[PDB]
Order: sequence, then C-alpha cells, then structure tokens
Amino acid sequence: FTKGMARNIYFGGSVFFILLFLALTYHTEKTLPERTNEAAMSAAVVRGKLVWEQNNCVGCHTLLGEGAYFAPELGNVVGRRGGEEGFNTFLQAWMKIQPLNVPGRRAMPQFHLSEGQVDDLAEFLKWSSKIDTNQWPPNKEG
Amino acid sequence: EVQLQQSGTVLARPGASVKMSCKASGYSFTSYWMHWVKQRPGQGLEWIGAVYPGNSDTSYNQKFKGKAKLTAVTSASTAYMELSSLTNEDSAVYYCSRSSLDGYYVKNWCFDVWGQGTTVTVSSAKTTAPSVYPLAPVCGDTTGSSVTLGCLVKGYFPEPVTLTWNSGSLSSGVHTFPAVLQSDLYTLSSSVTVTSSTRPSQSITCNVAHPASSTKVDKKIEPRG
Amino acid sequence: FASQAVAKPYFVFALILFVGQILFGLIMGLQYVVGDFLFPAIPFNVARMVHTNLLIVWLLFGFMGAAYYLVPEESDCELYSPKLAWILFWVFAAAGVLTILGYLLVPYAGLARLTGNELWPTMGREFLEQPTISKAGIVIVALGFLFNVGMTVLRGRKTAISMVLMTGLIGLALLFLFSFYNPENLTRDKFYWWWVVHLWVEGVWELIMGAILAFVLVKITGVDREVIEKWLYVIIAMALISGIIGTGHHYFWIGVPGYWLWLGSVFSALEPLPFFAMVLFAFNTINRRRRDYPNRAVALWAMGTTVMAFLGAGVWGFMHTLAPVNYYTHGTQLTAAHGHMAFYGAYAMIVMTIISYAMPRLRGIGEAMDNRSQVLEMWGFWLMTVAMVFITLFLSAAGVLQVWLQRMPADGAAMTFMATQDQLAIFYWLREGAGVVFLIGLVAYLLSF
Amino acid sequence: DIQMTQSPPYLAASPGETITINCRASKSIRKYLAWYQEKPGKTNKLLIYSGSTLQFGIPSRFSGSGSGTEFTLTISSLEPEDFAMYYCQQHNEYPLTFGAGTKLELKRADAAPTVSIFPPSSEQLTSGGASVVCFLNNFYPKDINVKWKIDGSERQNGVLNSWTDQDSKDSTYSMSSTLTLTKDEYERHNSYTCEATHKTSTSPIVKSFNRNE
Ligand code: HEC
Ligand code: HEM
Ligand code: HEM
Ligand SMILES: CCCCCCCCCCS[C@@H]1O[C@H](CO)[C@@H](O[C@H]2O[C@H](CO)[C@@H](O)[C@H](O)[C@H]2O)[C@H](O)[C@H]1O
Ligand SMILES: CCCCCCCCCCS[C@@H]1O[C@H](CO)[C@@H](O[C@H]2O[C@H](CO)[C@@H](O)[C@H](O)[C@H]2O)[C@H](O)[C@H]1O
Ligand SMILES: [Ca+2]
Ligand SMILES: [Fe+3]
Repeated sequence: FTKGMARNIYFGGSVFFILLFLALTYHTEKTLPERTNEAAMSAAVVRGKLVWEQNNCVGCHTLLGEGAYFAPELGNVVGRRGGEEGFNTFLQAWMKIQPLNVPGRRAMPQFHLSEGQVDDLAEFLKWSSKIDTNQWPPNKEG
Repeated sequence: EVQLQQSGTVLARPGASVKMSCKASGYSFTSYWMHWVKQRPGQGLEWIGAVYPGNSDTSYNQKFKGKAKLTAVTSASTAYMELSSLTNEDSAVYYCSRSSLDGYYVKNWCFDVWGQGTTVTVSSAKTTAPSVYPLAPVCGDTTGSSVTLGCLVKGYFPEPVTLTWNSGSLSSGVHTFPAVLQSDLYTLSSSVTVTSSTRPSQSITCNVAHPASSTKVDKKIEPRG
Repeated sequence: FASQAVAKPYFVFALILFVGQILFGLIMGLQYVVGDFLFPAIPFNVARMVHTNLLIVWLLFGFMGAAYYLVPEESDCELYSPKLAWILFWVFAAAGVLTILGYLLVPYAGLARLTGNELWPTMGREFLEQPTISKAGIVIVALGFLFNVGMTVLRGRKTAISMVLMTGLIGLALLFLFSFYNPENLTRDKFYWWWVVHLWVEGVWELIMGAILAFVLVKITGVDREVIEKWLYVIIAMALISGIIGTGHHYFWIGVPGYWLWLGSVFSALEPLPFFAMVLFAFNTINRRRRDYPNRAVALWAMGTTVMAFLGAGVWGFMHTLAPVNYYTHGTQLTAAHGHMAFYGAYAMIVMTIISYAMPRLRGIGEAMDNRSQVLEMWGFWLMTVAMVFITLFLSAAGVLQVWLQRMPADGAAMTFMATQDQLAIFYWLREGAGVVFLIGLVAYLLSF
Repeated sequence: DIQMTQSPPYLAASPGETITINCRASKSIRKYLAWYQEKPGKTNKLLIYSGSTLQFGIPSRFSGSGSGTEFTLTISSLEPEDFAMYYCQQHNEYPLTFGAGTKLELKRADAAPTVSIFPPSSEQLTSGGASVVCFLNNFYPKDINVKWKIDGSERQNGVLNSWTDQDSKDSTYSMSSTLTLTKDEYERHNSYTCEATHKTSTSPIVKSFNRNE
C-alpha cells in the first residue's frame, strides 16, 4: 500500500462522488417546483423573503429548523397564531407591539416595518409553512 | 381556541372545605401560569394565587396563604383550588385565568382568557322550598290603561329559582328582581304589566320552580274581593 | 527563509479577533438568561453575527498565516511577494473591522439600504450577513492570496502537503462564490447555502487542516515525509468519500426529496473516519519520533487537535447525523453543542498548533520558548480545552431536555419554545461560567508570548 | 401591595361619543397596567396591557396611556357593545391587584318610575306574615328614594329592596321594595303608603291603600 495508491483513491473517489452529487442535484432541482409548491411562490412571498433577509430574522429565529436558537421556529408559527385566515392580521399586531418589555425576558426589536412589508412577510411565512419537508417539525411547537 | 371550563356551584357549611376545578383546552397547559381570582358581590377582584403546571410551583397572595391550596394535574390539563375552613366571607365567584405570556418567569403578568367562574355559597341553612304568593292590585282600585301584577317568592334555599309568567308565553313587560337574603333564606319578586283589557278577562299565572327541592308551583292572580 | 515573516501579522491579528469573538459569545450567553441585557443597543442577532463572523475571519487569517509560513519552506524558495502579503493583510484587516463596525453601528436593514444590497441581495443569511460589497472585498483578497502562495508553488518544489493545501485553499475560495447566489426559492436557497458551510467544514477545510497537521508532524517528528504524505492522502480521501454525499445530512427537512434521508444518513455515518484516522496518524507518528523536540507544547497542540476534532466533529456529529434522530434534534441546543466543539477542536485548535510551532521562529527566538512561557501555553491549552468540553456537555444536557420537553410529546402535551427555555436556565448559567473559564484560558494562552 | 383606584365608578354616555376613564396606583407601577371588559354572560376580555398595547383582535377605537401612577382608557366612538364594566390591573409586582371598576352605562331620556303597591295576599296572612310590596318600574336615571309610611308615619325597619341592572332593551332601571311585618303588626294599622322620590319630579309619587278596603 503506497503513497501513489492513496493518491489515486483520493482522485478517483473525489471525481466519482463529485459527479454523483451533481447528478443528484440536477434531479432534486427538477422536483422543487412540486415539493415547494412554486406555483404559489408569489411576488408577495418573494418580497417577504427580502424583508426576512434585510431584518436578519434568522439571527434569532430558526426557519425549517435552521438559523439561530434564541427565539421560536417560524416555519410553522402560522399554526400557533390564527391559521390561514387570521395570520396576516396577527403579524401586523405582532410587529407593531415590540418590544414587549417584560423584565428579564428575551426581547425582539421594533423594526418599524410598513404594512406592505409585514403583509409580504406573512405571505412568505405562510408559503414556507407549506413546503414538503418530510413532515418536519414533530409537532405544532416547532 | 383557548378555553377554560370551570366546575359547577358548590355549597358548603362554615368551617368545611371545598375543591373546584378548571379544565384547560386548546394550548400547551404546562407552559403557562394559571391564576385564580376571587370576586365577592360589590367588592372588586382579588388575586388569590397561581400555579405553574410545568413544574408544580405555586405562588399565593399573603392574604390567602391560610385559605387556598392550588394544584394541577398535567395529563388532564386541569388546575384545582381547594378552599378550607370556610367562612361567610368566602362566599364569592372564583375565576381561573391564563397568563397571556408563556414561561415560568412571567409570574406577574396580565391574563388573556378567563373561566366563567365557580360560585361558592357558604351557609348553615337547610334546603327549603319557597312559598309563592300572588299579588293582585289594590282592592277595587281599577282605573288606568295598564295594570301591574306581581308574584312574591319567599323563604327558600339555596339559589336559584326560575320564575315565568303563563309558562313563559307572557314575557314582555316583566321585571324579575335579584334575590336577597332575609336571615338565612332568599326572597325575590317579579312584576308583570299588561293592558287592562287583558286582565282579569284573561288568565295570568305565576310559575316558580326551585330545582333544589324539586318544586314547581303555579299561582293564579285573582282580583281581590 | 526570510519571507516567512509575513505570516506573523496574520497570526497576531487572528488572536486579537479570537478575543473579540469570545467577548461576544459571553454577551449572548448572558442574553440567553437575562433576555434584555444590552437591549435595544445590541440586540442578540447583532451580537451573534459579530461572534460568528469574527470566528470565520480569524480562522481565515490563521489559514493565510499558516500558508504564508509553510508554503515557502515546502517550495524550497522565497515567497512570490512579501509586499503583496502585506498589502493584502491591511486590506483584509480593514474590510473585516469595517464590516463588524457596520453590524454594530447601523441597524441591519439600514446597513442593507446603505450598501445597496437590493441591487444584488446577499445579506441576512446565516454566516453570510456581510454586505455584498464586503463579500466582494473578501473574494479580491482571496484571489490576491491565492496568486501569491500559488505562484510560489509553481516556481518551486512541489510536495503533496503543499499541493493538498493549495487544493483546499482553492476549493475554499471557489465554494465561497455560492454566497453571491441567493435564490428566490427558500428550499433552493438552503440547498446551495450548505455548499458553502458543509463543503467547507467537512470538505475543503479538511484538506487545509490535514495539510497543516501533516507539515507540523514532518517538522516535529522527523518521521519520513513519504509515509506522512501517504496517510495525508488516505485522510482526505476518506473526508471526500464520506463528505460529498454526506452534505445530505443537511437535506432532511429543507424540502428536497426523501432519498436524501437515506443518502444523507448513510454517507455522513462515515464522516467520523477521517478524524479517527487523524488521531491514529498523530498518536502513531509522535510515538515514533526519531528525534526529540524543544517545544513540547506543539506536540500537545497536535494530539489535542485530533482528539477534540474527533470528539466534536466525529462523535457529536454522529450522535445527531441519522435522520430518525435528527428529526427530533434539528435546530436545537444539541446543534449548538456539536457546532462549538467541532469548530473549536478541528479549526481553532489547528490554527493554534501552527502558531505554536511557527511563533518562536518568526520572532527569531529559536525552536521553542523558555520554560515559564511553555507552562503558560500548556495551562491555556487545558483551560480552553476543558472549558470547551464543559460548554459542550452543558448545551448537550440543555439539548436533551429541550427535545424531551418540546419535541417528543404531542400537541397539547409539548411545552412551548419560550417555556422550555426557562426550564433550561440552569444549563445556560453553567455554559456561561464555562465560557468565563474559556476566556481566562485564552488570556493565559496569550500571556505565554 | 399597590392599591388601584378607578374613577369614575359610573359613567353614562351615548353611542358615537368619546369617553375616557381613569386608573390610579398607590405607588409607581412603571408602565404595567392592563384593562379588562366584563359583560354579563361572557368571560372577561383583555383589552390593553402595558399601558397602551392593544391585545390581538381588539378594535382600534380602544386606546390607553399612562405611566408610574396615573393611567387612562379611551374609547373613541362608543359602540352599543361597549357599555359594560371595565377593570384595570397592575402587572408590575407581586401580588397582582385590580381596581374595583368603572361601569359604563347607556344614556337615555329621563323617565319617571311607574309605581304599584300590593297588600299582603290572603294566603300569606293565614300563615302569620304580612309583606307589602312596592314596584318602581322603568325609570331613568338610577338614583331613587323609597319611603314607607304606616298611618302617615315613616317606617324604616323590615324593608328589603332589590334593583335590576340597566335593561339592555329600553335602558331603564326597576326596583322592588318589600316591607315585611307580622300579621299582628299589620293588623294594628290601616294606611300603607309607598313614596318614590326621583329627579323627574320635585314631588314624590305616592301610592297607597287602606287595609279595610
Ligand atoms: C432577536 C433580537 C430577534 C429578532 C432579530 C427577531 N425576533 Fe422574533 N422573536 C424574538 C423573541 C425573543 C420572541 C419570543 C417573544 C416572546 O416574548 O414570547 C420572538 C417572537 C416572534 C414571533 C412569535 C413566535 C411564536 O411562536 O408565537 C414571531 C412571529 C416573530 N418573532 C417574528 C419575527 C420576524 C418576522 C422577524 C424578522 C423581521 C423577527 N421575529 C426577528 C426575537 C427576535
Ligand atoms: C470539523 C467538522 C465540522 C464542523 C466545524 C461542524 C459544524 C457544524 C455547525 C456549526 C453546525 C450548525 C450549522 C447551522 O448553523 O445550521 C453543524 C450541523 C450539523 N453537523 Fe456538523 N460539523 C462538522 C463535522 C460534522 C460531522 C463529521 C458530522 C457527521 C458525523 C456532522 C453532522 C452534523 C449534523 C447532522 C448537523 C445538523 C444539526 C441540525 O440539524 O440541527 N458534522 N455542524
Ligand atoms: C465563551 C465562549 C462562548 C460563548 C459563551 C458562546 C456562545 C454562543 C451562542 C450563545 C451562540 C448562538 C446560539 C444561538 O443561535 O442561539 C453561538 C454561536 C456560535 N458559536 Fe459560540 N460561544 C463561545 C465560544 C465559541 C468558540 C471558541 C467557538 C469556536 C468554536 C464558537 C463557535 C460558534 C459557532 C460555530 C456558532 C453558530 C452555531 C450554530 O449556528 O449552530 N463559539 N455561540
Ligand atoms: C441508519 C438509519 C438511516 C435511516 C434513513 C431513512 C429514514 C427514514 C425514516 C423517516 S424520517 C421521519 O421520522 C419520523 C418518525 O421518527 C416520521 O414522523 C412520523 O411520526 C411522527 C411522530 O412519531 C409524526 O409527528 C409524523 O407526522 C409522522 O410522519 C416522519 O414522517 C419521517 O419523515
Ligand atoms: C443524544 C441523543 C439525543 C436525544 C434525542 C433522541 C430521541 C429520538 C428518538 C425518539 S422515540 C419517539 O418518540 C415520539 C414521541 O414520544 C413517539 O411518537 C409517538 O407518540 C406521540 C405522542 O407522544 C404521537 O405523536 C404519535 O402517536 C406517535 O408517533 C414515538 O413513539 C417514538 O418513536
Ligand atoms: Ca445555525
Ligand atoms: Fe455537514
């Protein structure tokens, strides 16, 4: 068992799995339209993604279980806060009332978002909540 | 939907104990302080204490340390309050209510859902059917365009009584007053106003039910003679 | 060689930034349990992006340091440009301090507007919070540095160590390019996000670590370059054979197909192997040291790195890498426990190892420091390393209770996010105390110079 | 303990108008004051917390403000469903405490009580007792005074009153006054009189009867 052998294994193995991976990536790409319900991915949801990004919600929250662990999972929040029909209205109040100012409690900032922006946010979180995620999270608490 | 269902009216003797329940539904029961609040008639709300079902910790107003014991049973999502060594001053409506905020360290906050209240009535009295007396207008004194009749219900225990007129079909122009304690017994009355070509040409009857003694009585109002 | 001195500003800067990173960790650790601490002046997410960007930037500086020191020695000649090393150092240091200031001095959305992020939205993704211009600046520095070290390898002696280093270094900078790709579809965004984070830290960064370790063992051990380089190839082969499909362990729940559940779990089950091999590597080749070495801290740093990387990356990684388990633990304090030990054990530790070998002989003191300095270095190693195990155990206990309270029961019976966190308070105070012992360790390490 | 004092205890007002009510704490409660609405047949409803934060789903016609020691609640344009009891509660410290309430009542035009007097029924008399009942019905506003007279002399003892709440249909009040005597004491006198004094007349409404006929 030589240096030369080890180096060829490193070479062959990397190239093979590099190609396998891109093949899987191509396939996965083709399935996304259905899994994510991209038909619904509206101008409102795509602007909501920008709002999410620009205010770094992910610096405190998880979404589909990724991001920070300071605050709740926002992927299924729509299920804890008025559902399909009342969630947008809830979110408008929720963004306006921050920070709650409970002494010693984890605090969320006031972002001074316009009502258009918060509505875009709500559509984005509503849409996110419906991605086929293989049944993640385990329950309504995220 | 977040809901709190409280148990029914309890009656007890002075120095006895009572225990009431509050069934929570529609939320994570172990994540929120459950508060209890006392309201005596004409007296203002008082905070008794709270239990945190996620770890069983409790907190009591100093005025209620002797009186109240609070517990919770997780599997059933139900909280309990036991009141001991009862006195007339413990006759009240008792509410349970949920912190509007989750978690252990929000002990002192405001509440977003309340139960409908449990009545505790502390008394030495005995179950007694009421006496029901028809009230006809003053003898011969018939003059005006409408006539008022009454029905006096006297000397019963416990509440409540239901009173109707003509089995409920006569319902407008009726005033039925809240009951008052006369010694240990309750009395109430009800009036009905009707146009004078209605009575005595047409029958008017007072119907009084007292479920606690299974009584139902009808008293016809008769002109005086 | 004389141009190896350019490595020095890089290691010094890295150590300064490392200090900043700890201070910001300590801030967040207190925010966990006094939730309005420093609010609204420095909200948690602001403290967080500073903590995590200072971690990446300091390691990047360490990597450049390491490459600047060993590449001339491997190539058997002077570095292509000592003056370029120095321009790049100032540009990278200035860009890093400027973007940190950005985060700290202007609310995030205001920083976004101001850097014109809406033309090319790259901001507000985890670990990628820097303005697009600031990312662009980092690419230019990486390109400069690659030309510099790469030209040196070209006109110069090729060795397998230097060529695996250059491969990792090139792959690092290429993969960073995916941070300019911000898909409008959330699932797609997450899919390519991991091409930066995972293919770095379980891929191309492993080539960098292994090559640094390999060079340090060549120098400290006097064992044969040939045998060392063969194992180095075995180790990176196992890293990429396990790790490329292993990316799938981040593809369980983001919205991509359920085949990733199988592919992700089976291949990532093997990602411990290269860390295990690095342990057998360092232990075996230090046991067979045909000579003794004046600096006994370097050897401790090298054995220490491999054990902690194996615990943090291999053992804690394996613990949560299987989908049926990850289902419950995803996005939990258990994640933070693994992330801390893995990043510290593999990457912070290897940077301190190369510094430990190279510092005395960049300062022209010799192979080693005097005996009082060497006991300090060792004290700082044990304090930092033991503290980090305690950080990991406390967060692991928090993660277990979090999963038990929040994730396992059914709706109604599961505890809410915020209520669970209050139940975890004690583990968080302990983590905070552990974090204090860590800073002390870092002070002790620094006072060893 | 912080004591809370709400004023006024009663406030009459009309649909479309604006009212504002007060809450005072005995010491500083910083900004932590909540308000509840109480209505017959419903559970208590959180309106505002932390002084001025509206609770989810509460219409924007409600608002409040204050800090330290002095707080208010405003309703901008009263709606029919807003006539109700309002309580404030501090949420700054253990033990939680509440004010005793402001009742917001529906104003309507003044109306004089309709007054009727009833001799004891003969069924009651055969059993020993004698209750004389006086109904004072459908009056507005709520302040009213009842005086019993037996043969022209004011009788104070043995009188029990009971009062309805504001009728949610015509917005008036009603009251009964019952004088309970022994049959014996009843038989000692002849003339029974109920007199109602109410702001709709400087002169009393007097109803009475003679035990004879
Ligand atoms: C840290 C400085 C935060 C940032 C940035 C954002 N949020 Fe947040 N959020 C934070 C905390 C500590 C909490 C818990 C509040 C409490 O007292 O209970 C929240 C809560 C929310 C919620 C409610 C979640 C629930 O499960 O009920 C939502 C919907 C929410 N936050 C949204 C949100 C958005 C859209 C953000 C980006 C603009 C955002 N948060 C940022 C802390 C922080
Ligand atoms: C030195 C190598 C590694 C480093 C620096 C590292 C670091 C990290 C970090 C920081 C996270 C959180 C990332 C995020 O923010 O979402 C993470 C996630 C994870 N790591 Fe690693 N890791 C490494 C090696 C590995 C290994 C070898 C495995 C497999 C055995 C592994 C398995 C996981 C898994 C399954 C997650 C997902 C956790 C979740 O879903 O919450 N890691 N890692
Ligand atoms: C005093 C020492 C430390 C403290 C108190 C601390 C604290 C934290 C906290 C509280 C978080 C955020 C978790 C959240 O999102 O809720 C975090 C993030 C992070 N820190 Fe530290 N930290 C410290 C040291 C370290 C060290 C030495 C490293 C090098 C490993 C490190 C690497 C990380 C990483 C990789 C993340 C992001 C993790 C993830 O997203 O999964 N930290 N740190
Ligand atoms: C080496 C082992 C590698 C295994 C790789 C393949 C794994 C596929 C297994 C499915 S992953 C995930 O697991 C979940 C159960 O653990 C499954 O959850 C199921 O039960 C849940 C509660 O028990 C319930 O909340 C879900 O709605 C129900 O679907 C989940 O669907 C599945 O995607
Ligand atoms: C170091 C490892 C860290 C600890 C995390 C490991 C835990 C992963 C193994 C999960 S066992 C799993 O627990 C689930 C929850 O109890 C259970 O879910 C089930 O019961 C639920 C009610 O509780 C209900 O949603 C469903 O009827 C049913 O799917 C399940 O029995 C069990 O497989
Ligand atoms: Ca993360
Ligand atoms: Fe990974």
